[PDB]
Amino acid sequence: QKDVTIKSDAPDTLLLEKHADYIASYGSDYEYCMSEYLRMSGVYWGLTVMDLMGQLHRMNKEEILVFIKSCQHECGGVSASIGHDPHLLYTLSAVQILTLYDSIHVINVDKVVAYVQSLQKEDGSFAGDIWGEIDTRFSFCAVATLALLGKLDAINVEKAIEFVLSCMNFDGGFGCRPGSESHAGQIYCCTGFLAITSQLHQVNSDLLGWWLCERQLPSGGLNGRPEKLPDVCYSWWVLASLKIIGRLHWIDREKLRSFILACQDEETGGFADRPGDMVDPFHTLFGIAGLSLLGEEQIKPVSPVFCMPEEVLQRVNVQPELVS
Amino acid sequence: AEAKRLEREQKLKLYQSATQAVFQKRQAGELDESVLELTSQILGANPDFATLWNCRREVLQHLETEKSPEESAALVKAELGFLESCLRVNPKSYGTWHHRCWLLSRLPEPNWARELELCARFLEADERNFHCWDYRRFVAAQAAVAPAEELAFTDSLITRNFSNYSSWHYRSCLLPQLHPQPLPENVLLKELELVQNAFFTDPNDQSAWFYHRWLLGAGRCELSVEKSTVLQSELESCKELQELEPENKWCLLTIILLMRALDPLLYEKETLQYFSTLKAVDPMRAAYLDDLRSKFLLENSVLKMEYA
Ligand SMILES: O=C(N[C@H](Cc1ccc(O)cc1)C(=O)N[C@@H](Cc1ccccc1)C(=O)N[C@@H](Cc1ccc(O)cc1)C(=O)O)OCc1ccccc1
Ligand SMILES: [Zn+2]
Repeated sequence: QKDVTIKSDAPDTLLLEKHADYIASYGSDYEYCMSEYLRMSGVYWGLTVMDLMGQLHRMNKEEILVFIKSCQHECGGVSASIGHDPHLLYTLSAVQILTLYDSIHVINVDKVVAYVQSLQKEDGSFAGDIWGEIDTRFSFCAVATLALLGKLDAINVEKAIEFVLSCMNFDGGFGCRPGSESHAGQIYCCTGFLAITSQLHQVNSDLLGWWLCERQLPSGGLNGRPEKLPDVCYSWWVLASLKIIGRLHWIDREKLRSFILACQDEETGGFADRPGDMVDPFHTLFGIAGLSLLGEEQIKPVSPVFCMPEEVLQRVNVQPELVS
Repeated sequence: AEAKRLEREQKLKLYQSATQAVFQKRQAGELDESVLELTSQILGANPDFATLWNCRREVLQHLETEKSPEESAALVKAELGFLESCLRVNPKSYGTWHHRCWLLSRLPEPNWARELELCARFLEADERNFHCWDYRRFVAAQAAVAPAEELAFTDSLITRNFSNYSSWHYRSCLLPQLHPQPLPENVLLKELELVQNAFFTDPNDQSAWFYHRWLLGAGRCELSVEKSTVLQSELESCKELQELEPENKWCLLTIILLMRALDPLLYEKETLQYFSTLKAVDPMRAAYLDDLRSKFLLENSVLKMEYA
């Protein structure tokens, strides 16, 4: 019922060069400084999408590596920016970036590992930081961080799996915490987690795949849960989730591709949220990643688990078996 | 447009200047009231700025050991008010909601009934606010509320409005708790009656169709005569509803799943008919439906090889 209406003069072509220039020039504004609190992940999104486009060289490696080492704290966790507090989210993003650059010993890897280990609870869950918020988002951040580092064995993996599975719901999806409602962003985190821990046989793929594919609205866009508007973010999460579980074909690939292309800004470059809305590096990554997963030959193959070039993951020997 | 530009440029100067002063104050180790006013300014407009919620917590922790019981009690009531004003403006920030649990989790006697009432307020504003429902589940647990009132609470909310996916999900977790088995038929039947009601009232209501599919799986023929008659009755009601909504895909799918639930082999011809009508109405789900149909035609082949 709730859906966006794509206009007849929205883009139907892929504007790679416009997006690269948008990302290459992003950072030289208002909501840029308002978003200092997620700078580290913001850097991940730009770097990653540039590399998916073969344009990684146009970014400032040396500068970014220094920024990273200055964001690691004495507990070993990493903050979003300098002077901000450590969190699992920005620890993931920093390790994803360090792995894009083959430069993980820029930080203290043993300290990161201990930090991630310190945040696991009795019931297998992870807190995001010392202030104790529990969320399956952080279960993914911990095992994703640890596997890019080759240190999955450092945490109680069985208890972690058990917790994530206790967050599985009547519709085959997952939420934040036990009892929490199913949501596409949480489904992505949990299916990504289960991929990494080798537990995809515990997902009801036909039931969860059905829930996922009912996300696609007549516009071709996907929403994150019932009754919501479609957008490019939810479009990445759902698709990536479907691919992990072997069910990417349960979606109308053509209609989704066209939705995503309608989200491009043909003047400024970048991707937006929904068609003709204002662009950003978050939706630029997930638009490009989404189009790569659908089979765009101009874009490098993207991992639906880590949302990083497959070729990056191949180098470091971390490639989860997916369903099918 | 220039006044809108210039004011936001200043809201900067003010967001930027305040942020700067908070961090200055932090290295210094000035864990005081100064910091709470500055963060009060920044967190109101950007409550996703997580570090600052941490500062607030740090200040409040320090002042539980420089101020009196009374002074510290006043601080938390002031914190509660601040939080509620932060939620009115952004009811969906993770940090705001977690700061509220943090605060309440460390109080002596917290007023949990007040907090349950707050959730009921926020849920009439947005019945789909998952952060509010998660908070409600936290308050219910912290206050040993029983699954029956929460289940009574859910009865209300469905009939009252049509934003029920969140309410039906809560029901799906509450009912297992009323009958803790490592669903009873009498219960299943009662729930089957709530749900059809809901989807004949409003057939475009996708949440009930999803809850209903779960109910169908939830525990052949060991079909009692009651369940068998209830399912048969459900099947004809959907045919009735199909004549009224030829475009409605949810009742078409349900018809297929009802026949499966009744007798795969006996209803095989009509299942095949139903898949074609359905693929014609919901073409985006063409591939899912073919795969479902293949799965059932395999099951139908296994069932036929069990013969004599
Ligand atoms: O918080 C998020 N996701 C982002 C933002 C983000 C991503 C990575 C970071 O390091 C920091 C912030 C997000 O949009 N969250 C979602 C919900 C969600 C829940 C579970 C899993 C995924 C999403 C959210 O609340 N979005 C809000 C607002 C929002 C929109 C954009 C954004 O960047 C941050 C917040 C909305 O949709 O209105 O989950 C972390 C994560 C997701 C995917 C992969 C790794 C880590
Ligand atoms: Zn989005």
